[PDB]
Amino acid sequence: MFSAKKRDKCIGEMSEKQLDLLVIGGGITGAGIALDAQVRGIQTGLVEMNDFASGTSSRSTKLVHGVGKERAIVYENAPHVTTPEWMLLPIFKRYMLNEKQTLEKEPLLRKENLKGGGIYVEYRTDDARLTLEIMKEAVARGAVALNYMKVESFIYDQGKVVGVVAKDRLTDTTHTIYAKKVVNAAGPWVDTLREKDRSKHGKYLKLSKGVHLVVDQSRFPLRQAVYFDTESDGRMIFAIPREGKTYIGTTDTFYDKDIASPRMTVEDRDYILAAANYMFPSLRLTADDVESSWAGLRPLIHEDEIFFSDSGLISIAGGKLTGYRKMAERTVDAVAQGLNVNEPCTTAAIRLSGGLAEGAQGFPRFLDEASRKGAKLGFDADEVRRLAKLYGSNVDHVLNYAYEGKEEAEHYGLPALLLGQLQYGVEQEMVATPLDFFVRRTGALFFNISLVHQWKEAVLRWMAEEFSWTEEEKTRFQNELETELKMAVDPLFQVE
Ligand SMILES: Cc1cc2nc3c(=O)[nH]c(=O)nc-3n(C[C@H](O)[C@H](O)[C@H](O)COP(=O)(O)OP(=O)(O)OC[C@H]3O[C@@H](n4cnc5c(N)ncnc54)[C@H](O)[C@@H]3O)c2cc1C
Repeated sequence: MFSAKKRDKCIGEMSEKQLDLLVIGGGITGAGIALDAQVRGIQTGLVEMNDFASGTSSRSTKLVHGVGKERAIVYENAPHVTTPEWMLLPIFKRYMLNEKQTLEKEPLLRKENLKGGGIYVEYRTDDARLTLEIMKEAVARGAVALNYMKVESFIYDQGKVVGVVAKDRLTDTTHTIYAKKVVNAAGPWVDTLREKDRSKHGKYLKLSKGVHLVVDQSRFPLRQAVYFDTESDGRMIFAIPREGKTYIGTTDTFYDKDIASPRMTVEDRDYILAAANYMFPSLRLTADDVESSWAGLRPLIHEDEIFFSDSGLISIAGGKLTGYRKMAERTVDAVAQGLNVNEPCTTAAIRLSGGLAEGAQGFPRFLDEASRKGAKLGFDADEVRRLAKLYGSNVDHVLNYAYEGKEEAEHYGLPALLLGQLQYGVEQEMVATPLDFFVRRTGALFFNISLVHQWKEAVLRWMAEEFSWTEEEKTRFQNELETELKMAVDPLFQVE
């Protein structure tokens, strides 16, 4: 089905049945359109150049901003992806807090001039898993999707776009896909597809880079997330606690290089650590405290719109995380308009992949339950609990593979529970790369980079076997992962 071992059966599956809609982009937006369109009867296909969420949808600060109602919808439909937590906004010269109280919330805050603060609740999500769960739900309802399929050229007929040309980045082959409507939800790449349609006119895009560093909690012991100012600068910064770590706020610099390879520079790092130390003088945050980091590209219109060409291509310059749903409904409104569909948007009711029927409230009982069910399979109750939180109701699936592969796992010298996450990833999360698993299905590259160092050998060895990789594939797929691991910590690591 949605496995990375059936790609050929999935390529010739959408290049056979004529598609009503084909969307370019596996971002939160592409997945968003894919799901909505699919749940209205518009048979949709989706093509993602690299990995689902591999673009900017995996490089945000991961905050679902509150819009208030929309933030709920998201939470209730997938409580394991988003979780509300407290945010602490210090004050210098909802709950209104004075100085002593503020210091009591975060006893690490700068004392000098602290007048107080306000603490409120904010929903923290998993941009990559969110993107994915929308994808999995879309596919589950009839949508066909493929990562590592790159649209390199458009197909026209009587002046109109009727299909794309996609190159399978994993096998290097090319294919043709036809669709009644073609949406371009390519994020910061939108204009490239607009050039391949020769319609990049008027309002074009200008890119802006932002970076996040990640230090270990022991070295930045935040009680709850804090939203603070900067010394000189003029901007604000987000220090967020997660999985025993604290990833610190964002930078803002112009960007016009390669849209697929932005990363942390020495300026970026020295800028985040600087401010962080300004706000928390107790810490002596140096370049050796950062154990990981990431860069992302944010597009801005020059001279949340939607573009229409003379060929009929629909581009989504918007690209919203917090507002992805209405954004999708709006986009599908246009598609449905064109293909003429008398079907209402009811996506705010659709639970996402792994979402509980009971919605948020029902999740505690859910973990207590899944924790006990996993234990009866001879697994650590706390371990499965954490996996339940990760995978949502889909834990059963990972608990099945994990169960079934106790022998395989031993032979491959890796914990059964980890082997379960892999088979699920390959067979039901369309994982075809080690990078897919370590950075997007688990987020380990960012939040537990030592874990990927520990298991990169054993994992590559297994995948090599699971996919019948050649020497070139095994070696390449190993350099790809090794490369990112290097860029994650070292800003001087030179490529090529
Ligand atoms: C520093 C920073 C901080 C941020 N903070 C927040 C925040 O606090 N809250 C918030 O809500 N959002 C935040 N965001 C970002 C916002 O969430 C995203 O911009 C928005 O969700 C992105 O929609 P994206 O889905 O357009 O589609 P994208 O994710 O940009 O689509 C990416 C995909 O398009 C694919 N693609 C490109 N070209 C082709 C092609 N020719 N063929 C096939 N596939 C192709 C790429 O391979 C890639 O996988 C932040 C961003 C940055 C950079």
